[PDB]
Amino acid sequence: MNIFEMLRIDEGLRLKIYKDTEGYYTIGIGHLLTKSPSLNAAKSELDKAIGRNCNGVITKDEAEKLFNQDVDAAVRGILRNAKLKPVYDSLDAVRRCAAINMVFQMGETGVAGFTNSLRMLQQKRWDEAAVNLAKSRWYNQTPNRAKRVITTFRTGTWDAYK
Ligand SMILES: Cc1ccc(I)cc1
Ligand SMILES: [Cl-]
Repeated sequence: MNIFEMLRIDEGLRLKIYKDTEGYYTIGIGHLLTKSPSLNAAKSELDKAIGRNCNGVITKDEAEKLFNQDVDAAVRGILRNAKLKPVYDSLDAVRRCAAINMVFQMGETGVAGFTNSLRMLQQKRWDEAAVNLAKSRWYNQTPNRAKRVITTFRTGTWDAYK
């Protein structure tokens, strides 16, 4: 298992524009296009991202390239953030994947509310961090996804994905 296989399981693959769990236009392996309600705005964002007139549909190769770009961007966001980088650097490789997963889903701003969880993770208080992470809108809105990610933080294993 690696970060790409983990996120592919959590996000799935769709080659036509779809709506995510919050109702936002998305394509590929969880690539957010826009938070605007306008399908035309989403199609414009798609064409700009891919570099051709897609009319709302992409190829599997295109989805996989967007996905590589999005994972790279999540990692770079962690490394440039003075609050996230020291926590990330303290984690083992499996728990680092759980961190990337959360940033991929919620972005740097979405993780800003997890300040107490970050401190517990840096101190390697895994059970306490797991409870704190579950006290969140994230866990209440996408509980199965959150349970897999939290279990990965708690155990440092891939058991929730196997
Ligand atoms: C919630 C969370 C976000 C970033 C890191 I690094 C660890 C935990
Ligand atoms: Cl879920």
